[PDB]
Amino acid sequence: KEQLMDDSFIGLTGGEIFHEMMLRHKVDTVFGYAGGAILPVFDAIYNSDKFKFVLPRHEQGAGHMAEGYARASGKPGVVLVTSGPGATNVITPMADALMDGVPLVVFSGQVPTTAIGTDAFQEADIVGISRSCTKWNVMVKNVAELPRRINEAFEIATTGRPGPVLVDLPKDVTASILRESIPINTTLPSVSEFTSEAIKRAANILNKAKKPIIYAGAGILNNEQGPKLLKELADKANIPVTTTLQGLGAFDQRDPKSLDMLGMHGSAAANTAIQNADCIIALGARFDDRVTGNISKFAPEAKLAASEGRGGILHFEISPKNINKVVEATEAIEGDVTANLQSFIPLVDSIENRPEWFNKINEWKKKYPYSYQLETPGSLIKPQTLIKEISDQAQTYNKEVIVTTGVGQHQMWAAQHFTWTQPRTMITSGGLGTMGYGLPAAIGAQVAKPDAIVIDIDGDASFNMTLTELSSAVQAGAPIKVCVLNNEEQGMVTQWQSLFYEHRYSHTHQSNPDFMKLAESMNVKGIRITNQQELKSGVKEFLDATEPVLLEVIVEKKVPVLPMVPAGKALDDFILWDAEVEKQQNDLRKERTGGKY
Amino acid sequence: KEQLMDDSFIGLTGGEIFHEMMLRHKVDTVFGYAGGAILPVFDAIYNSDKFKFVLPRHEQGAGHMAEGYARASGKPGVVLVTSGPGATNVITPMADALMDGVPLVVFSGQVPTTAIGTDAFQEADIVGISRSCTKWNVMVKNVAELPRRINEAFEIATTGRPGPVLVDLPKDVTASILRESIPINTTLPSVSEFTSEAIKRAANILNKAKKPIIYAGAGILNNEQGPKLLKELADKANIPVTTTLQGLGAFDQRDPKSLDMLGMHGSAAANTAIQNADCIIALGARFDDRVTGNISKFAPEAKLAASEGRGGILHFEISPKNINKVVEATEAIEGDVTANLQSFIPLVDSIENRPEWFNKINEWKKKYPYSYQLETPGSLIKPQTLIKEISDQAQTYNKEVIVTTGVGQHQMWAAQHFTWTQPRTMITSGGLGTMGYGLPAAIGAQVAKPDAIVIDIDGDASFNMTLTELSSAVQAGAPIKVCVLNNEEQGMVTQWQSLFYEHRYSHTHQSNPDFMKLAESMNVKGIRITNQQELKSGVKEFLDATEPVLLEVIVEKKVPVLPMVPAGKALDDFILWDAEVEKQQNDLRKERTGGKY
Amino acid sequence: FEIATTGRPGPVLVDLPKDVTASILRESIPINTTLPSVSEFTSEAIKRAANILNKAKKPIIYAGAGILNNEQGPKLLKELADKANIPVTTTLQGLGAFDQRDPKSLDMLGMHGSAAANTAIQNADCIIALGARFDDRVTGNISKFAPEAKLAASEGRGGILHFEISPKNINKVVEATEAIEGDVTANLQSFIPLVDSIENRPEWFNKINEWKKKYPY
Ligand SMILES: Cc1cc2nc3c(=O)[nH]c(=O)nc-3n(C[C@H](O)[C@H](O)[C@H](O)COP(=O)(O)OP(=O)(O)OC[C@H]3O[C@@H](n4cnc5c(N)ncnc54)[C@H](O)[C@@H]3O)c2cc1C
Ligand SMILES: Cc1cc2nc3c(=O)[nH]c(=O)nc-3n(C[C@H](O)[C@H](O)[C@H](O)COP(=O)(O)OP(=O)(O)OC[C@H]3O[C@@H](n4cnc5c(N)ncnc54)[C@H](O)[C@@H]3O)c2cc1C
Ligand SMILES: Cc1cc2nc3c(=O)[nH]c(=O)nc-3n(C[C@H](O)[C@H](O)[C@H](O)COP(=O)(O)OP(=O)(O)OC[C@H]3O[C@@H](n4cnc5c(N)ncnc54)[C@H](O)[C@@H]3O)c2cc1C
Ligand SMILES: C/C(=C(/S)CCOP(=O)(O)OP(=O)(O)O)N(C=O)Cc1cnc(C)nc1N
Ligand SMILES: C/C(=C(/S)CCOP(=O)(O)OP(=O)(O)O)N(C=O)Cc1cnc(C)nc1N
Ligand SMILES: CCOC(=O)c1ccccc1S(=O)(=O)NC(=O)Nc1nc(Cl)cc(OC)n1
Ligand SMILES: CCOC(=O)c1ccccc1S(=O)(=O)NC(=O)Nc1nc(Cl)cc(OC)n1
Ligand SMILES: [K+]
Ligand SMILES: [K+]
Ligand SMILES: [Mg+2]
Ligand SMILES: [Mg+2]
Repeated sequence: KEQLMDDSFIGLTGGEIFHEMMLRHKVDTVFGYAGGAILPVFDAIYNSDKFKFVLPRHEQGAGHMAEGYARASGKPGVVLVTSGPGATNVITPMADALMDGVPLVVFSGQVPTTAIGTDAFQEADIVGISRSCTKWNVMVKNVAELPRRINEAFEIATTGRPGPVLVDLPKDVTASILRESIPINTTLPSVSEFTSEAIKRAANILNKAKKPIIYAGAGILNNEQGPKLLKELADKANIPVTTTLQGLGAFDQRDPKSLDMLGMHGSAAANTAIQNADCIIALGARFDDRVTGNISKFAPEAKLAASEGRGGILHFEISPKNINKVVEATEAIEGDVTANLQSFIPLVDSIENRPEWFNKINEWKKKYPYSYQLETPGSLIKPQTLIKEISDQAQTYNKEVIVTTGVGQHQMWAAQHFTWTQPRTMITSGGLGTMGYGLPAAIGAQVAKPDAIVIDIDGDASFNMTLTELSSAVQAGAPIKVCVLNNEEQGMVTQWQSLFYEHRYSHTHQSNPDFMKLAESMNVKGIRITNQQELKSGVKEFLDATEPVLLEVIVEKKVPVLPMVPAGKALDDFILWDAEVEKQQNDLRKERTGGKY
Repeated sequence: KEQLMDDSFIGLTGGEIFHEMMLRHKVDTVFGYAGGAILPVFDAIYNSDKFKFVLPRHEQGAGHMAEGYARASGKPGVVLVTSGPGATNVITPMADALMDGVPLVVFSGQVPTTAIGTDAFQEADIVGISRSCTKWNVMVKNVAELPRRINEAFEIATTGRPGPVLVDLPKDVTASILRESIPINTTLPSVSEFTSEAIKRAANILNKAKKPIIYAGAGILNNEQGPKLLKELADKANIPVTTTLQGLGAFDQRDPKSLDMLGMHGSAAANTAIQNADCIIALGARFDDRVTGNISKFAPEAKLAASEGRGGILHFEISPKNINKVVEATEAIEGDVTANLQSFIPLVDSIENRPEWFNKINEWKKKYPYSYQLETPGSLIKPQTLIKEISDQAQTYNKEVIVTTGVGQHQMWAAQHFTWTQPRTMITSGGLGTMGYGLPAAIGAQVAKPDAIVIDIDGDASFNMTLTELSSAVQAGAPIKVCVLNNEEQGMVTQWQSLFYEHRYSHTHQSNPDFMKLAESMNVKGIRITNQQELKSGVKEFLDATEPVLLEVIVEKKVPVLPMVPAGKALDDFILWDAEVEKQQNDLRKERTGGKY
Repeated sequence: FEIATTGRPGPVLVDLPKDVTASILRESIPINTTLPSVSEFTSEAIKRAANILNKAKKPIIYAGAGILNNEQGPKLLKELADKANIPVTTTLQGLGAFDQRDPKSLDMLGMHGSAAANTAIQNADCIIALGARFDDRVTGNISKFAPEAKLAASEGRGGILHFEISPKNINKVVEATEAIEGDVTANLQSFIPLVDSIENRPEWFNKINEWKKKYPY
């Protein structure tokens, strides 16, 4: 009885209890910003030596920083903000975290319980507003339930498909003192036969397959053994591997079995292979609409195989909501993909060779490289070339390399032209696609991994969204490396306007600040590369820097990302790069715009 | 029949119909930012000469710009953004607009109807998320109902208490073409006996009053004749006038009847007067908790008068929700306050003199000025003095002067020390209290009033939130004037930490960029005032500038805003400025922080 | 009234505060409010659906409540079944849409439906779904539903042709080979003239008649 109750927190404020529970959940970093409603918590964590506190310039920054932290570390990112505008400012990061499966634990101050529902000073209905962009939220109503609500939040955030949760903290609750004992369980943090039979059935299906392919995504990264078991499966059964944008780094792209990224802007080889495979092994990926192309025309050969009892789609997925949501799984294997792979692989027949299949695959890889128009004398640097340069030079340091991005063409080129080899090194906003993500994510990732090289490959329009957080990087002691691909345009949107709206560029050219004077004002090192001859040495100075650094690179404008699967088209119905076509496109654009673009 | 149907829109896309309806609603300005889902609308408004388009750097900027535009102009502010993160980025401005009664019409792109509910690319449930921070929202489901939904949005935004609405626009709807005729009514924009009796009763109550006071707020500004009728009432019945923060400018503060601002940081004279009045005439104000002080102790004399049938509270309010929400109205007069004043005033007895009442009031004004510690030799500029300087010099131009603010101490000092004389010249975030509001609001206000002087009185922490929008001011041709009060602290929060948390400054000092190099990078004129001797000439250069200009002023740190009604205290239980107390506070702060602050 | 009766019909509620219904109208109102009330994409889908049916060797009509939401519904259902010589099964809610005395009638399908109807749908190469939503009382185990029609779809010689008015119910339970959006009766008027008349299906109807004989209630 007395063994089941705890009185060790009696006499503490809600704020102090918060502090203690952070410690018990092994929180080493908090991202946040103060305000009137959250002052009792800020008073309790005053000069704490138990975790690092990171102060942004804007709560959106705190949110994206916590996301970057979470994706780099595999731990939940913790956010601490005030009521009202402090809390509504974290909504985009929460929606972002939900779409990309990021464990985010948001604590928001709230007006006193006696003031809730009165349209009080700095009162927002954050529980109502954040409901659709969290896995779960709650408003703590008294200090006695505060430890329990904190436990539940961390548990929900990190289990199933990871995602954001919000915990609302009324000021009178965090200021109040615990006077009663509480269940000791609340003061501490934390294979079905049906699934076993599904695994056996899945193995038998794969053991019949003649053209298998692994389609791997973010879920394989949610276990340290994930990439290891993926490689073990691919080696044993001799299977080519393609990944999503969010799966980049799960498989060593230097391996001959690597088909690179699939999808709208993925490799035409990967896209061809998945459209011709008789068995698709989907490992922690959700068949997003950037990946599948036209859904009714997706994976024709695997559907045929399924109907003929010799193949199909084997879906390893932890969230039942995402099983049979987009495409029918021939076998659904529910639970953690890594754990289920341990049971799967020993049932899978070892295969030495697949001559006809790998002959096709090798032929496809050869005819479908990421081709583009190279520099010519006097031309600007091509964005594709810049990415290759950064990738090549970065690999030569004896440090881990982590990449974050903004959203747009630069993001796709980063995905295509880097060589991905390590897990949790691509940190990018994929589901929601939030411009401005790049810089604060890099800061969060850098705090999680102080010895890593962290590179933010950013667009000029994206960078403009959140560039005030440069000051935050300095104050946090985070030596991030920001590379702005300055094409002086919202390139991804102008690409669509070029292609579908006859070169009518409607409000897609924002004016840029002087990025070198900007960096100087922020106390950050600045480097500007303006021509081909400065590329190599400029990138080296960038990577050699031991302080926060902003590199601006002037790059070619009005260049499309290719290959491209246009909306409505089958995954293997792609547009490929062609030199003559690009030249004609340039002439057309010039004529139509009176030579303006 | 054919007279009631319209076919003039047949053949147009949803995007083109949007364009036409903007014209019909007399929209002259749109604030927005492009994206994939909203491209059919952006294509339709391409090179439109029918309205000015303003491009921010961040959709939060668009939102606050539209708010500034709306408050300066009295027209709805129109926002046009894309799906997903474009739309979630407008949530803080929407919550802001709701709390402050600002007519905001937000149009957000959405993924095609065929993709909704699939966790699609850049899909957010913005209708669900924005529900609690809009008056009303809707998702348009086909092009035939688009004109009707646009009409409803503008109508709801601008009637009753004005507020934000959101209209969600699926891409396939805006791309689709109208093939059918629609009701011609949808293609065009738009005194009860009970209230009449209430007015008569209210007049009889006022005609008995011996200590009346007018408590006027934002609602009086929602009609051009508002301030005129307020003055007519105050003159005829000889009544002193106090206003809220949001009512500043409704009454000429140079008039002897002016009691200035009431509330937490309002004049102790105004606060004393309302606590002693036997009749309170509340004109378009909602008894917010920043104004009332301790509610149970609010307006004792008016409650007594009500019980004795010789006075009370007469509440002129347009929204039934806000009648009898906080305090009981003796008489509730529902509807537009200006219209109801036209019926009220002729029933009100003219009064020539109130010797005993105005003797008290004049005595109170004399003993309760906005006192503070003046500069001393070698000291930094006092923030209160800076505000007075700007106010005095700005009044000497032959132009309208509009002021926006950030949120914090600078905001309160701006409210106190400017002399307010004209309606719609205070544009400040009061209900939600959003830091970062100042700069984009100024841009919106400047676009609404191209011939006005627009001054953003901003805090350094507030300015950091949204400083990227400096580029937007330049690209928009908006010659705003930004004054950053640089105390190198989140002053309002450090004031509370000084007073209630024993000078424990927990994470309330963010590092600032070099504001002069920042302005230079943004192509904005920069002025820095660092000492008392530069104050006058620096402010003159600031106001004489004919281009966007950023003025940084180094001001005294750790100075409290006074007077102050602390939480829980009655409105007339205020802290006043005292020179000796300030000195002791300084010594205490110095000792406790080891001389750090 | 408009929302209740259009799309898939359904319930609506209108809440009427007492002071509103007691109050008197003092102002004029838009005269429109005082009175009650084929896409190329769908046309192409219909043509494609017809071509699919014209290849079919074991077709079956699966008809439900939606066919009853137009007076001409049952008429056009019968016209289609006669012209292309197709056996007809219905849901519980579709009962009465087709004359069960007709030799083409397979009776009700589903959990407690005719084993003949259930056998027939599991063996059909083309399923014409007319105003029915593939409810879980009807489909049985979903992954094992309509094996022959899925095979036919993959081999480009059949599949599921779904005539449905509510987009929410298209591709909700089973993937439609062709989705024909809108009122099923109206879309049948466009569909039937593109459909090849068939006089006999000896092997198919031999199976069907055998199934009806061995599976009475
Ligand atoms: C401009 C732009 C273009 C894009 N184009 C492409 C493109 O061409 N190709 C591409 O791939 N992406 C592209 N995307 C990104 C795309 O939108 C998606 O974000 C991405 O494809 C999702 O990848 P994912 O399924 O691996 O990750 P997620 O979206 O996170 O899905 C992971 C799945 O695995 C499950 N899971 C999680 N944990 C586990 C576990 N422990 N065990 C089992 N299952 C688990 C999850 O529940 C979920 O169903 C683009 C994005 C942008 C902004
Ligand atoms: C740091 C800080 C300190 C603050 N301290 C103070 C302070 O000391 N003093 C102070 O006053 N404020 C203060 N505030 C601001 C305060 O929070 C409120 O925002 C403000 O008092 C509201 O003023 P209001 O009632 O006039 O405007 P609103 O909040 O807009 O309320 C207007 C009312 O009038 C009604 N109305 C609207 N239109 C009409 C119409 N046509 N006819 C009739 N009625 C209509 C509305 O429905 C509403 O009920 C502070 C804000 C901050 C950020
Ligand atoms: C104890 C019990 C046992 C049951 N067992 C069975 C069983 O064995 N067999 C069986 O069939 N049912 C059974 N049911 C009933 C079953 O649950 C469903 O209610 C029924 O099958 C639904 O039939 P339906 O699809 O035709 O009608 P609905 O549920 O109404 O679906 C009609 C579909 O047609 C669409 N539609 C509507 N109007 C139009 C239009 N104008 N044009 C095009 N489309 C339109 C609708 O949007 C909808 O998708 C049972 C019920 C109970 C209580
Ligand atoms: C406008 C836009 C995009 S991606 C513009 C991208 O601009 P930039 O950073 O210069 O990248 P790029 O030139 O290398 O392509 N959007 C599409 O994704 C819409 C969008 C709009 N707003 C936000 C916050 N996020 C978004 N993704
Ligand atoms: C932190 C804070 C405030 S007001 C800090 C204000 O900083 P600053 O701009 O330098 O003004 P000041 O020094 O003249 O007072 N908050 C209280 O209102 C909390 C807050 C936090 N975040 C947002 C977006 N808005 C807020 N109001
Ligand atoms: C800003 C948070 O405000 C509140 O929490 C709040 C809201 C409504 C009623 C009472 C309070 S309170 O009395 O419990 N707390 C405050 O009012 N705090 C407060 N903090 C700061 Cl830094 C400033 C301020 O008024 C400007 N008020
Ligand atoms: C970004 C908006 O995306 C959508 O609207 C969207 C979402 C899900 C499915 C189909 C579409 S769509 O086919 O109707 N439109 C697009 O996919 N548009 C699109 N626009 C840009 Cl500028 C980029 C892009 O992919 C990167 N996609
Ligand atoms: K690569
Ligand atoms: K004043
Ligand atoms: Mg760009
Ligand atoms: Mg400050």
